[PDB]
Amino acid sequence: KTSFGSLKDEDRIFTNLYGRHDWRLKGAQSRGDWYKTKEILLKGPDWILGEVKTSGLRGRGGAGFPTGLKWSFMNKPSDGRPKYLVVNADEGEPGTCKDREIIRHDPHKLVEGCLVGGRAMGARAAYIYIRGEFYNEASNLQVAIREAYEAGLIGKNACGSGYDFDVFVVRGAGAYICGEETALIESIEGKQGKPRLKPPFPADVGVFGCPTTVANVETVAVSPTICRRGGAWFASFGRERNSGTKLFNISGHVNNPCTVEEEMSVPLKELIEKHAGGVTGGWDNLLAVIPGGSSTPLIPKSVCETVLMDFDALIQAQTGLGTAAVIVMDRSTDIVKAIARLIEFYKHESCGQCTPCREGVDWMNKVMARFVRGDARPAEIDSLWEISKQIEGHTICALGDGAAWPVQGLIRHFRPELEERMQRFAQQHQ
Amino acid sequence: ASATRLIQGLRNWASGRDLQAKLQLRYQEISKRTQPPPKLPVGPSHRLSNNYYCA
Ligand SMILES: Cc1cc2nc3c(=O)[nH]c(=O)nc-3n(C[C@H](O)[C@H](O)[C@H](O)COP(=O)(O)O)c2cc1C
Ligand code: SF4
Repeated sequence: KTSFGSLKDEDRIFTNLYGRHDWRLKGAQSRGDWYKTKEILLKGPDWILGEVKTSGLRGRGGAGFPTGLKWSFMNKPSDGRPKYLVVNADEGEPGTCKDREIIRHDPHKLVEGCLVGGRAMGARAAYIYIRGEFYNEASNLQVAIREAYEAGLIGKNACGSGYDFDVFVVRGAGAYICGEETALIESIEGKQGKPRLKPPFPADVGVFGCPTTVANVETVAVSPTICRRGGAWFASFGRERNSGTKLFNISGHVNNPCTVEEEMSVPLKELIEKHAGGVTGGWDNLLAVIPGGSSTPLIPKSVCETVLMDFDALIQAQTGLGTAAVIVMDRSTDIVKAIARLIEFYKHESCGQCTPCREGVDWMNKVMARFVRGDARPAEIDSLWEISKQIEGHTICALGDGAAWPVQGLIRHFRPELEERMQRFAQQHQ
Repeated sequence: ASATRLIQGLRNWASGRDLQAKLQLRYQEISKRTQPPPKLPVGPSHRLSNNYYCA
């Protein structure tokens, strides 16, 4: 297969994504979930890890790390300390509104994902670190977890297997940095959400000092569907090492913004012009696309012609995918004001722990606040580039990287627009 | 350069040279003591880009 996209409805993992079906447990067994779970639990952790490693599932939270090798770090015997599968549900990524759909509309799929993933590595309990702003989704998920306990599916003797397993929900309090896995671990412990330093990885020392895997809602909720439908079925889609399906979040200057599931290697032009009803003004009106949420460098209209919306083709497009959030920016958009507002986001959402992020993101926002008005000289462009090259790779987590990357993409693809901005500043203010 | 032409000619004869063209006493030909404000140039490493000090 070389032609990708146009995914059928019978291969969609996410049935009832839109909210048109009953999300509760008697409606969840009508859609295939919580079915043949005991025969999953009684094949050991190693068969589950083999069906994840065979499936080619990669990280859906912004990292792109492979899921099976990640969970195989936790396949070690205990030494008096328990283990925890914590599901990252923070979803502070601008553009990305997909895990909100998974929690709000398929909560029992998430709970079954928690149970199967905790079986996969021998975890004792589960924490769903939902966002504090998603309070309706939190109560929705808690009603579903109550319906999970009141059937015998989780808790004491989960699904009739002799495997005890809790599921908790911890709410955030409005911090984007709690989306990162080590700061999420620090946020469960009741402290400031400031990220840990690796090593020690969470697979050795995670939450409370216990071995812990923090995994996204999307990469957790699809894994019982992987184990039921088949690992070769799930690896049969997408290109090589880019398998699976993906919940794309098309927002911005489109006619119909949408959260929609599509095969992994879909062309971006095909995705926008099919599932969103086209860019406002048409494809000729397209200026740029922020491809995968705020932490990815934007791609202009010449790159949006042929590129495939998986990890490796966007690496060849010298950008990233991450959470696959297509923020569409037409020709009527002031691109510099949009990127400056996004850097304002990154300075109002940054925990302030270590020096390069804490100083460089505020300093880049001051430089971008001068670039919008044009209040500079063009020799400060590449200097700002060096500022990004003094942030990228010298921080603790990838929020410094995720704040350096949009400025790098903006400069590298729209340098002469900045130069004409500053020369028209120079002519009309002096 | 206030000497009259008889003393000036006697002095040019006794020196054997031409003295009023090259006077050692200074007059209006010098610079003015009140100068315009200068704007000195900067060094070559006053650049906001490629200013890594190890290079
Ligand atoms: C600044 C920053 C914000 C992040 N926000 C989220 C988030 O909101 N939701 C999420 O699932 N992962 C987020 N991540 C990615 C996590 O660090 C980590 O990759 C994720 O919790 C689990 O990875 P996975 O995709 O393999 O499951 C963020 C990472 C960074 C650096
Ligand atoms: S670079 Fe920024 S986001 Fe990361 S640990 Fe430091 S303050 Fe936190």
